[PDB]
Amino acid sequence: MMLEFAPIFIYLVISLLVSLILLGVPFLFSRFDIRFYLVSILFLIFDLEVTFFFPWAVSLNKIDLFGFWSMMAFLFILTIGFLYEWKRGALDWE
Amino acid sequence: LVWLEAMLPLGIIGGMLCIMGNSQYYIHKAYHGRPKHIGHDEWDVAMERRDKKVVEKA
Amino acid sequence: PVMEKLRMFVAQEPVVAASCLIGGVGLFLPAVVRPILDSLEAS
Amino acid sequence: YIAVPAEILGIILPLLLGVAFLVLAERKVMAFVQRRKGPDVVGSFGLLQPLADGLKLILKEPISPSSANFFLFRMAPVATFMLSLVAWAVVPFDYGMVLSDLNIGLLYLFAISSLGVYGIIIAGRSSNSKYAFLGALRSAAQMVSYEVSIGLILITVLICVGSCNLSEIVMAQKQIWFGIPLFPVLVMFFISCLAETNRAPFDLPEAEAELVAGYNVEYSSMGFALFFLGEYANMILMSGLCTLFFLGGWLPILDLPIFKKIPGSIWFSIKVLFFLFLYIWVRAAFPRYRYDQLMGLGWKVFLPLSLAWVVSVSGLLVTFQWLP
Amino acid sequence: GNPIPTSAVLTASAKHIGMRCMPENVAFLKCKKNDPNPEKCLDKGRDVTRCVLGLLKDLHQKCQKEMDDYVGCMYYYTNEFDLCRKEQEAFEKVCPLK
Amino acid sequence: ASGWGITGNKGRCYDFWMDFSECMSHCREPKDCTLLREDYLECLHHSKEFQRRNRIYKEEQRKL
Amino acid sequence: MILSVLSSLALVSGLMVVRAKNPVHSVLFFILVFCDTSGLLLLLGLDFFAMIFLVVYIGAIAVLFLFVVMMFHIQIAEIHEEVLRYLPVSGIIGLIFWWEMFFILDNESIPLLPTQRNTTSLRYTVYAGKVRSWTNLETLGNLLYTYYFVWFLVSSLILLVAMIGAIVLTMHRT
Amino acid sequence: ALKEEKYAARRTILPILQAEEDERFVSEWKKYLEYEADVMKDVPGWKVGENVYNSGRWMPPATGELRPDVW
Amino acid sequence: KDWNTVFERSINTLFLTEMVRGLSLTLKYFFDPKVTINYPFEKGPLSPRFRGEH
Amino acid sequence: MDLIKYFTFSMIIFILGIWGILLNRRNILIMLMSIELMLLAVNLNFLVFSVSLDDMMGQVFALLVLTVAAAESAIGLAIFVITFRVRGTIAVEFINSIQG
Amino acid sequence: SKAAEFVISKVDDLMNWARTGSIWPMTFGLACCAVEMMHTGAARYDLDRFGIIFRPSPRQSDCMIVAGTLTNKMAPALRKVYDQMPEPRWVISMGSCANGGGYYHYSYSVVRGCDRIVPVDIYVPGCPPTAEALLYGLLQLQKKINRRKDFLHWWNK
Ligand SMILES: C[C@@H]1CC[C@@]2(OC1)O[C@H]1C[C@H]3[C@@H]4CC=C5C[C@@H](OCCC(CO[C@H]6O[C@H](CO)[C@@H](O[C@H]7O[C@H](CO)[C@@H](O)[C@H](O)[C@H]7O)[C@H](O)[C@H]6O)CO[C@H]6O[C@H](CO)[C@@H](O[C@H]7O[C@H](CO)[C@@H](O)[C@H](O)[C@H]7O)[C@H](O)[C@H]6O)CC[C@]5(C)[C@H]4CC[C@]3(C)[C@H]1[C@@H]2C
Ligand SMILES: C[C@@H]1CC[C@@]2(OC1)O[C@H]1C[C@H]3[C@@H]4CC=C5C[C@@H](OCCC(CO[C@H]6O[C@H](CO)[C@@H](O[C@H]7O[C@H](CO)[C@@H](O)[C@H](O)[C@H]7O)[C@H](O)[C@H]6O)CO[C@H]6O[C@H](CO)[C@@H](O[C@H]7O[C@H](CO)[C@@H](O)[C@H](O)[C@H]7O)[C@H](O)[C@H]6O)CC[C@]5(C)[C@H]4CC[C@]3(C)[C@H]1[C@@H]2C
Ligand SMILES: CCCCCCCCCCCCCCCCCC(=O)O[C@@H](COC(=O)CCCCCCCCCCCCCCC)COP(=O)(O)OC[C@H](O)CO
Ligand SMILES: CCCCCCCCCCCCCCCCCCCC(=O)O[C@H](COC(=O)CCCCCCCCCCCCCC)COP(=O)(O)OCCN
Ligand code: SF4
Repeated sequence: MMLEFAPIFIYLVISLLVSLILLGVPFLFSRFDIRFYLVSILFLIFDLEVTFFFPWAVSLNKIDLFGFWSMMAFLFILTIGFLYEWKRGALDWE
Repeated sequence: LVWLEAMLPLGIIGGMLCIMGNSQYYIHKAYHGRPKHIGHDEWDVAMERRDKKVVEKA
Repeated sequence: PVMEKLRMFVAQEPVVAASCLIGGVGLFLPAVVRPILDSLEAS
Repeated sequence: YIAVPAEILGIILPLLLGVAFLVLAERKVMAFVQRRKGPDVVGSFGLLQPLADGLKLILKEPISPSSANFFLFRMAPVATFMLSLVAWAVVPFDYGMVLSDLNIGLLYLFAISSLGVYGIIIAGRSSNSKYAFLGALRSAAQMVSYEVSIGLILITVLICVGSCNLSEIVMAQKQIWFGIPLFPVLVMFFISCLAETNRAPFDLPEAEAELVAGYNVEYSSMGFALFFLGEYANMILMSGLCTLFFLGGWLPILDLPIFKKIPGSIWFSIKVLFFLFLYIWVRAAFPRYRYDQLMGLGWKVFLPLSLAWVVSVSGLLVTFQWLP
Repeated sequence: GNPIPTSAVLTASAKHIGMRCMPENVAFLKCKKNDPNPEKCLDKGRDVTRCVLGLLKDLHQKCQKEMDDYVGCMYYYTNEFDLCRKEQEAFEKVCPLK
Repeated sequence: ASGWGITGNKGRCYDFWMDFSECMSHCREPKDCTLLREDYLECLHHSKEFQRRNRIYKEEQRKL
Repeated sequence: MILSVLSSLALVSGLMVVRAKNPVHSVLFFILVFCDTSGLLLLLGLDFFAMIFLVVYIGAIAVLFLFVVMMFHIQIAEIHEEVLRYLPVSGIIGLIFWWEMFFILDNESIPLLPTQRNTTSLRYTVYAGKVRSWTNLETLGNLLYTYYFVWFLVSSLILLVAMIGAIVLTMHRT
Repeated sequence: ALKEEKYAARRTILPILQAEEDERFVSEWKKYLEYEADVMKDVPGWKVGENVYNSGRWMPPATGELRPDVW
Repeated sequence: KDWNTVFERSINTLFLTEMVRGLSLTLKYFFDPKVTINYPFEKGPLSPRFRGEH
Repeated sequence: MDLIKYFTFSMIIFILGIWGILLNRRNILIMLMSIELMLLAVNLNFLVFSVSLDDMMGQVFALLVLTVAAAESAIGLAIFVITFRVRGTIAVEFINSIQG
Repeated sequence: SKAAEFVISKVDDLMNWARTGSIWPMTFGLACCAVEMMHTGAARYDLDRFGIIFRPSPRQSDCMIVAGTLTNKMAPALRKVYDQMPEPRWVISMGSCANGGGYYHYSYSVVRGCDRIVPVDIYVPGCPPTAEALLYGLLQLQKKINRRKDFLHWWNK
């Protein structure tokens, strides 16, 4: 059921209104750093890792050993990538 | 015992949290007649919709 | 003489070594212990 | 639905009061560690200080510098403040005491956390100031970096529970609080929460004396207040999340009739208060990292440990068939 | 007289219903398995309904007060068994499952 | 065709699919499996059902 | 009606993506489009995908775009051009796509015209599927890692390629 | 075990709820068939309540709403 | 150098042992009396030699 | 009418991506953004069909397509960055030397 | 107007209470006077307890404390910082140097009083003024703020 999302919308509307009231009452009285791109890429990768973790975590009781090892292989590939990034200095900000 | 001065704002924060819980709990209870049930699924919704008929049409 | 190279790696990278040990336990248990527990259940 | 706005206000208004008094409590505890008094003139024991500061802020003229991003500059604090507010819709304070009983609540919290970065980024870019822009970029990078570890710790709890429902996460700790077997995970979560809320020892925006200008330096009056309020509300929320995931939420310490006498909301509040006190205590105890050092900690320490804990917990639970 | 067979009453009596109306339940489920058309299953449905309503009236006759309390708590907590253990025990002590 | 339903049970149109596939697995002419195929596609899109109901609505609007 | 509101918001926000003079503004409108998409997903009952669109599209991809576009400091002279002379070519191409492609489902999926009669009473309820309902999350997780695990792993390979390429093309180690 | 208790409770009262729903739907379907017989009177070639599936196996009436069950 | 000393260094690094002492002695001052003077009801000490307003 | 309304929503997103390609001849960053818009529209098409058909295949593929979109954007923005680094500008007249 | 004046005076009292109870000075720490100012903010006198919090940015500041000698080289920097302060704002001149040039009055490089550059609300005498003298000066600032009638003056304008 999606019923529980309606209070969230009304909550958003009210929070927005509180924001406008608070902000509006006082009106009455060239140096590209590649390391930010690199940290964005790493965050993207591990964001997708968490994304894929969620269904796996709730499904462990049904997928049993096969699902566990398939996710382990997924993680092995991604962690080889992480080791590559670590060795190449992508994780060093000095 | 001077350190008790610092416990008053923390106590106020705790009371505030208790309010954010209990006020919304009692308003929902007053409006729906019973407290909110955690884990309302398809079965519970179908039960309530069918119970409206089984009550009102009796 | 790879027995103090591991010592040096543990001394210099305690976090990586701890992560490897924790994850390795998490991999060892299903790989080794679980089939043992399944075999003892069959008999 | 007609009574829903009353419930929403009964959440939002006491939360704003709680933030106002969290600022005062931080000042008081910091002072007492420093062998001084902190606010005690404005009201008895300084209890009227937050109202005076808020009144001063609303009575302050807004500046709104002559930038080309006039709309974005004022909307950034609104965005961060609204995001800080809306996470509380799914927080349960006791059994059945929650506005939205989301089945996907854990992922919803993760999404809100991921959205938090935009207010800081937009404030930095729209302010037309290279220092604010650089500081905002660094703060945003730090938050996204520690979000990875937060998500992985969330996954560890999820593996233990088998449901994204926050109330179910609480009730799964009736046998034992998750903070006991997963104590290092709880320590990791608290540190990651410090870093994610830009709090000491990770408070780059507070490092003006270190030649590091904060993202909100060009803000005055209520935009600056909105940023401040969102930050402190997020501190309260992180304390609440630590309580929910590892200290059993509203549950009593021991399943005994003596402890079951006192309501669950009080248990939850007391645990939240402990974590807020630890926030203040940590700010009082230690110096701060440099940006590069904290980034190294985020990627080189907390990510590998979080992933290892995911693997170890899942492997152990699968092996002995203890899954939910 | 006959209790209104609301969700609370049925859920509170579900254990008695399962122990008492098992053959009718199984027959209805088999027929539904073979044919989902509601018209082609009305007879087994009537058998199920008669069994359940008879058991409901019987249980109301035997332990009226305990049944009332258990049903009331079950409705109050939206059929959450855990929040109703005391009156469940009181209801089962006077109206045994057998 | 897969059989995996979006709520964790057999898909709505999977039995029609399987009847059509089993027919085509031994009928050397696909025209012999036309009826089962159009039953499968009707289950996916409800085209003829909705067309007939729209005819009913049309006649209601004409006689009013 | 609600789908009319969300589609109107998406239409305007997308036009702003493709027509805003400042690229930072384009990234921000793109974020509004993903929010509206998430709303549609909530209407479909797919709350996992609704949340994941926020986490990945807005939380990770749009952040990457914003970091890159903001540090570029693009001057409008480098990317400005008048679009009045494109109205005809967009008119044919849009119309042809409009006439063909907004109505492609009409012959296969004929809409049910809503009548002045309560059809809601003809909704048949099967309680058997409601005893143990599955979330979107657990229905997806029942399949990703066992019956279709090869595609999952190939996606992992795709992500590994992304990591390697990002390093090899941009890294300048201090 | 707690969840299995609830789930068993739902299983024992399933047949009576389904039987009630079946009776309700059959009565409503008879009323709708009479309605269609009246409306389509004087339309040649019609067949009241014709099954559009060749196999003739029973399907619930389609509703034209993509996901009605979640709201 | 030795497994015991390497282990003790690793634990101390992982468990933030030295961070605990700072927390503890910050907490000790929390309960002690404060040195703040309640101006203007209370004043700081001065001497007969104090050089103030001519 | 639900299914035609859900499909035309995704369809307007796809047409907007096409228009963004057509209208942005001097702005290749927006061209990349228009391509993402098309990919989002296709993803929405899979999810809507999954519900309409009561079938899970549309949902599995939607997740995998999200992975592809992420990798695509990462690599594309890397290529944008290096092109800008070589030229010091993103103007289209400095990426037209291969011809004929 | 027997009822409007009472409400107006109450509003003005509330505004003055808020503005006196939360004074956020920015410190212009130029010379030795800044050390006594640091002592005023320290544990013995604890300016925090009066609601006085020192801010890094003029944008979040209500008061500027000029603590030390102002040179001709520094004067433009002081004025620009003052011009970034949002209203209402006040200036406290601390010590003889800031007050009138002090020991450096006759120098070729020194501004003979910061009130040549910015309007001054309170002058705190001494070389340096004691920390308690600065606290007394801040209480005088509160006294001046408490004579404001902003709402009444605007109602009548
Ligand atoms: C600085 C300033 C200072 C001042 C200030 O502000 C700050 O300080 C602040 C501090 C605030 C107080 C803080 C706290 C409370 C407690 C609350 O009262 C308990 C809450 C009510 C409901 O919640 C309970 O119930 C939950 C469900 O069981 C518990 O969950 C269990 O079960 C879970 C699942 O297994 C486990 O997970 C959990 O672990 C497990 O505990 C939950 O924990 C527990 O809280 C108490 O309920 C009762 O009331 C019912 C009424 O209907 C009665 O029902 C009865 O009658 C029905 C009709 O016939 C029959 O149908 C029923 O069968 C039959 O029972 C009956 O008397 C009884 O139920 C009343 C409000 C008050 C005083 C606040 C006042 C305002 C302040 C003073 C603020 C103040 C403004
Ligand atoms: C964390 C950050 C923050 C930001 C954020 O996340 C990220 O925060 C997140 C928070 C999100 C919001 C959360 C929540 C919503 C609400 C949703 O809106 C619900 C709309 C749905 C539910 O509506 C009804 O649903 C039930 C009725 O269906 C009502 O039940 C009754 O009826 C039952 C049956 O009799 C009884 O049994 C019950 O007892 C009885 O009560 C129920 O009360 C009511 O709710 C869908 O409804 C429609 O759908 C119908 C079908 O299409 C349409 O039918 C029409 O077309 C048909 C032909 O097709 C014709 O036959 C029809 O005649 C003809 O009318 C019609 O338009 C309309 O009904 C719209 C999306 C939105 C805003 C989200 C936006 C995005 C966010 C801001 C996210 C945002 C991104
Ligand atoms: C960061 C952590 C890295 C971990 C890296 C180490 C592990 C990587 C994965 C290596 C593959 C499995 C190695 C583990 C050996 C034990 C496997 C085992 O125990 O057998 C089980 C079966 O395990 C498997 O078969 C799963 C294998 C995982 C798939 C790994 C991919 C290998 C190649 C795939 C080819 C596809 C092409 C690849 C595309 C890139 C028995 O299960 P069952 O048959 O009794 O019942 C099935 C289940 O319980 C119910 O669902
Ligand atoms: C009831 C009370 C509940 C309290 C809950 C909260 C507890 C308080 C948490 C806050 C404590 C103070 C926070 C301020 C300190 C922040 C600075 C942290 C710096 C840091 O992370 O250092 C890393 C080690 O710590 C870490 O790595 C931290 C993570 C430690 C996880 C432990 C991992 C292994 C544990 C063993 C498990 C084995 C059993 C299971 C099989 C290594 O980085 P560095 O650069 O500082 O190095 C130098 C080492 N001297
Ligand atoms: S007034 Fe005296 S103490 Fe203050 S800055 Fe000048 S010389 Fe130094």
